[PDB]
Amino acid sequence: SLLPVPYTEAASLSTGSTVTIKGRPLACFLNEPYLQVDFHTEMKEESDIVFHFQVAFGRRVVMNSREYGAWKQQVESKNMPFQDGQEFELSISVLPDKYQVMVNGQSSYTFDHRIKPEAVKMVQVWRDISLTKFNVSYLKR
Amino acid sequence: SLLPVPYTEAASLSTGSTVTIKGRPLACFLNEPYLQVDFHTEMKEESDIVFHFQVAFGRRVVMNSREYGAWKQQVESKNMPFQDGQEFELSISVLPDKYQVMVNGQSSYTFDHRIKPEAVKMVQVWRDISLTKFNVSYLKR
Repeated sequence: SLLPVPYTEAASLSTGSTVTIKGRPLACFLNEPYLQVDFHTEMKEESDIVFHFQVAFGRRVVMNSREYGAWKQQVESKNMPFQDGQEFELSISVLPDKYQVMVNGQSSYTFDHRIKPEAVKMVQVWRDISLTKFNVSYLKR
Repeated sequence: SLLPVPYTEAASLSTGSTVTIKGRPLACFLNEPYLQVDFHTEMKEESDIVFHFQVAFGRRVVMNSREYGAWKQQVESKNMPFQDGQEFELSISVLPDKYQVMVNGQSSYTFDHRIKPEAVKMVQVWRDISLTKFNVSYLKR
């Protein structure tokens, strides 16, 4: 749709920051589309990833970090609030101890900080979605 | 780039048909981009897939068919002629007994027919690539 995918935005995060993403899968769930959201330590795509959030629509979600080039301990969830063929609203909130992921207003995943969120310099949203809204909030000290 | 992705084209295939695809991955191999090519029995995206060809760039290729809604026997290859960061040329030729997949001119995969190629009505090319060329040949009887 309107925002380019892959979508890259320079970003800073700290406690109280919220990343809001509105989009739609590009395929029916039977065809197994994916969504990926990566919080990077540099603007370069090969940089470390403080928070990796990857949705296999209709199947599972995997979360991880990539530290000094290497993937760490994978967290796998079978929670699937995303609905086949529907637009979704994703909210990722930076809490003192973890990221909290809301899907269509419902708390759906959390991921404890492995690297301080202040290390983030960039957010990338990609794979099989169209994007109509992307926002990072900057209201807190 | 120039062709829209996901890319869908109505198509017919028989012995001697060649499907030629030129494109580039949208991410470095470290970020594990994908490429998928599906030969469908109808224009509808949920239709059966006579040949499913899915490249996890830098990792593996999986091939399968989806018959009456259900995936059949997966074939997994670790052959990886695709080069990190490079444009690729993919050629899929319909032989009497199998599809033959050429990558940058080199024979790289084959897949025996499970459903007659005459059942194909549509080709879809999608996942994390840009596309500059797509052609189906129609020169043979």
